Amino acid sequence: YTARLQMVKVLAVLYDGGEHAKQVPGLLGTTENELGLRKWLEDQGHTLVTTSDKDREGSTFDRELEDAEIIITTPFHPGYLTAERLARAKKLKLAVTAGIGSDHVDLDAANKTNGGITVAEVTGSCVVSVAEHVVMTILVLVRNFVPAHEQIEAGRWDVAEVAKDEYDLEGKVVGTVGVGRIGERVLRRLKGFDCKELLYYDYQPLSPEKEKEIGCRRVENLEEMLAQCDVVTINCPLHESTRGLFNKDLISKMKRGSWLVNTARGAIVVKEDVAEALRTGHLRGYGGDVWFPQPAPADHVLRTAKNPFGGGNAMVPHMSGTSLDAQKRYAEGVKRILDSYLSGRFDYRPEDLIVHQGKYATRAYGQREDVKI
Amino acid sequence: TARLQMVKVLAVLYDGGEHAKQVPGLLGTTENELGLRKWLEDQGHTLVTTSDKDREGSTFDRELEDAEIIITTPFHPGYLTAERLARAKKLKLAVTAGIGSDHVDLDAANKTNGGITVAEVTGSCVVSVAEHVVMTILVLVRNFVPAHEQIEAGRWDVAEVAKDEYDLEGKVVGTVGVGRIGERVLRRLKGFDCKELLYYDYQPLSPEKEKEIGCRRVENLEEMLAQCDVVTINCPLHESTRGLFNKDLISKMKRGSWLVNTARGAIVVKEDVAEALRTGHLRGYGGDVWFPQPAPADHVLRTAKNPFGGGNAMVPHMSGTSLDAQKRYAEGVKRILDSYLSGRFDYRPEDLIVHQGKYATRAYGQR
Ligand SMILES: NC(=O)C1=CN([C@@H]2O[C@H](COP(=O)(O)OP(=O)(O)OC[C@H]3O[C@@H](n4cnc5c(N)ncnc54)[C@H](O)[C@@H]3O)[C@@H](O)[C@H]2O)C=CC1
Ligand SMILES: NC(=O)C1=CN([C@@H]2O[C@H](COP(=O)(O)OP(=O)(O)OC[C@H]3O[C@@H](n4cnc5c(N)ncnc54)[C@H](O)[C@@H]3O)[C@@H](O)[C@H]2O)C=CC1
Repeated sequence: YTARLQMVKVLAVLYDGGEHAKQVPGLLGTTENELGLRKWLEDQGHTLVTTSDKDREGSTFDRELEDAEIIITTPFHPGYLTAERLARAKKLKLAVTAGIGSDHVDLDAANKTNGGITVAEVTGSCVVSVAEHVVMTILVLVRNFVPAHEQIEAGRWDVAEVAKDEYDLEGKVVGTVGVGRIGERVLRRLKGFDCKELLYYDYQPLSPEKEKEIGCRRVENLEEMLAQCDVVTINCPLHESTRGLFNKDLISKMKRGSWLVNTARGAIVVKEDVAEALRTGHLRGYGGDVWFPQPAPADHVLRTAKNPFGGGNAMVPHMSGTSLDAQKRYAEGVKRILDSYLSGRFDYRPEDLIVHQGKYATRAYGQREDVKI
Repeated sequence: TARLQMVKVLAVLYDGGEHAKQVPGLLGTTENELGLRKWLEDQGHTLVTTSDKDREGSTFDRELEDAEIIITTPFHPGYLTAERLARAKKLKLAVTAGIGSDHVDLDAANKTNGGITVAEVTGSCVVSVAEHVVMTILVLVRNFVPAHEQIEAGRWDVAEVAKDEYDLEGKVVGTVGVGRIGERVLRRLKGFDCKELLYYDYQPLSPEKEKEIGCRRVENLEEMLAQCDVVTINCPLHESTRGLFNKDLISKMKRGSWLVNTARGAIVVKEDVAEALRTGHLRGYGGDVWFPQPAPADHVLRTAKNPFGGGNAMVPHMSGTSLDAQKRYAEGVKRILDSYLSGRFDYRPEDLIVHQGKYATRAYGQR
């Protein structure tokens, strides 16, 4: 016997589904459907407050976080837990990410907050979804789909106009920054396309057995990998050493006319340096689903920046990790993490923990001293 | 062997305009002529190239009357109708710069000038297309197009586009045709962990390839359609595939399924695809092929949508004319021309569609 925790205040910050969340009940991660948690929490005597109002001065988020014991966020509409907000979150013990990537929490501040809060996410819930979105985005860019589709819809016909930037993925070199759950799954899906080579850069390598099974090669230096690739995909977390990593200087190490894909986090790239590299034709293409901040401001430059030929943009809202198949998995995973806390067992899956008991509980947010697994 | 002399070659290709000068790799254009001009002229042959192929009294219609070799390309097809073949008094060889020779009336070709040779560059485009299929499948399944439009219009609503966003993992994909393209489609889908990979073809894969790829042969086309989330069409256009994907056959697909067609436009009935999208029987349709080509400016599949404003991943006929493919089919056309002009007639058998008055392929129907 362990005594369950009692009358726990849960705050969820999710995106509004409006009428969509009634047309399609599969939109679990919405303010309407509340990850299917409400009855489950209420039957135990806990309380749930859900909001999408998270950015403005005096937001519902800012009011409710002051006495929430558990805060659920979602990367697709992230309640930013800044040092200022954590300092006001007097009751906070557990911050759960409905999805993957907890960089919208100040993790260093979380470690110094209320004796060190637990920051957990649903590891593996979104990873296939994102890896497929990567391969899709790589092909969309390489085969110059977007301007071709626009030509059709506008009632025009000019095959040369869009074939002149159309390549095959076969015989191209593809590198991944990060070979964790997503980066390894990207390479697994690119195996069948007979790329000239599959490269990776990561301070946590694949086993030799997995390198030969997939057919990929570890590059020890990031700039040396960029110089060899036709395609680069970013699949690492956002932490101090990856914030603004893809600046003008690093992008200039990519090949002229290369393709860049970023489904990881917006703030890993410098948005003005991506736009200038596309506009001068150093990049042929940029695409992905992640932005900083989110929601992306209406005038964000990567909404509309193009290569010199009028193509090269394959951006979408932050959706790959919130496909209807991913939402079923991270909704179930959030309930599992909540049960670990509310039971008083604190029997978390170790791979779900980002920070815990005042220390980083992961090796994936930078190379660290003081990592306790 | 005595070489043939002073041969009149006619090429019907697409115009590259300024594009074919920005990008010299656009070989399959009227500007760059597949890199053939000097090669032909140094042998004493002549080349006439045009993109003018549709109107009454077109350059094509004038020049085909005494052309001995006609080069066409599927991306801008000189239609060799029975009427035109009847006037092509000197025609001996029709070469397709790419793959798919259905723009030639092959039955008429067999009865023309003692049976003309119709050859194409087998294998030149097949990876290109297979990549384009998987791309199109992901674009539809993941609801990319309206999501990209939302971003470019300065809007932000994740639910609006996530409500029709699925993963390809755990879906059933079926190919109509498991030849060079359909087999390469399944080889690219293997790493996505689909629930099952199916095929329908009267020429099966070997057991060893079924086990290696991890796919299953379905004996009946309608029974395969009933089991699939996604359907891709990878067969040639011939009498038994023309209008195959009509309302009755599409109604055997699952409600909310996705249909890809990189094969040939005329294999689908365009009004029946548009109606199935309109009512939500299909979630999506996409591909690069149309009938006729150029696609009329009002073709219904330019603008047909699902009930949510998505589900259209159409492009012009480009997948087989990627810059990597053009290098391969340009080299292949030169090889086929050398077989004829040398007087050896030593064609690769797999390049032959009709020859010596007979079909030379099993892939244009069971004969
Ligand atoms: N677009 C979307 O919806 C989603 C995006 N994400 C993002 O993807 C990131 C990675 O996800 P997973 O692969 O599941 O996590 P993971 O923890 O399994 O793998 C990440 C890898 O990145 C490596 N890494 C860290 N810093 C790096 C550096 N400077 N250079 C190279 N590699 C570095 C780590 O060592 C680790 O092997 C997430 O942290 C999140 O930011 C994940 C899921 C949803
Ligand atoms: N979008 C593009 O740029 C391109 C499109 N294509 C088209 O795709 C077609 C196929 O290309 P490949 O795979 O290289 O040809 P292939 O000849 O290697 O294979 C075609 C397969 O279709 C099968 N087939 C014929 N009728 C069928 C039916 N009713 N049902 C099921 N399967 C049937 C054949 O038995 C054969 O196995 C070409 O004939 C051409 O129309 C190919 C290249 C370029």
